Amino acid sequence: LQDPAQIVARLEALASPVRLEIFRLLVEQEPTGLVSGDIAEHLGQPHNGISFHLKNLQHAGLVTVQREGRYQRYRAAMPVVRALVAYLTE
Amino acid sequence: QDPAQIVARLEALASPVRLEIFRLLVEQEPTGLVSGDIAEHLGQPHNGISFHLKNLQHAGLVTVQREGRYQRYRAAMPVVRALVAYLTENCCHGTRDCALS
Ligand SMILES: [As]
Ligand code: NA
Ligand code: NA
Ligand code: NA
Repeated sequence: LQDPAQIVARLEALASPVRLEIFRLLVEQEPTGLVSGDIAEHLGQPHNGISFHLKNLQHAGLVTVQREGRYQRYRAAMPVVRALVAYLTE
Repeated sequence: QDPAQIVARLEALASPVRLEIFRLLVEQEPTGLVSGDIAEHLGQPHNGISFHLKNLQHAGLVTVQREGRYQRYRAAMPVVRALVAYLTENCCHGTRDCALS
């Protein structure tokens, strides 16, 4: 049962060049993901703005933080991705 | 694919009523529906449903054919498949080595 309000918010989180780039970079970087500083470099964007965009994707569920002790890597949430693909094509 | 066409596609789908119309059309492949039937099923006035179909049509996510009184719409499933292949492209450093099925 997928909340259409959640699907909307995920598509809205994606419908921005910069958020789409972050997301697609994190898909390509599965399953280890990236520190937010490396995302910002791949984007040519200030690290602070990237942290905001990331929080927008994270609130929508499309990106999760993989934490090992204190060390945080952002990852695409592939389960939620696969569910989105199914919602739109199945 | 142009990135601007991709964002436009996501924008068209990020709309509750447009998403409901498009999922209905996906469900009704391959025959599609005339717009009046789409509005009647959703219990909405035709003027708003037609508008939202147009938006999906500009985005390329629906195809349209004349049939008198209304227009028959279909989901353009090759375009939607293309959108999801773009979102997943190069998964796992181009290997595609993770659960995508
Ligand atoms: As993968
Ligand atoms: Na991109
Ligand atoms: Na990742
Ligand atoms: Na259809």
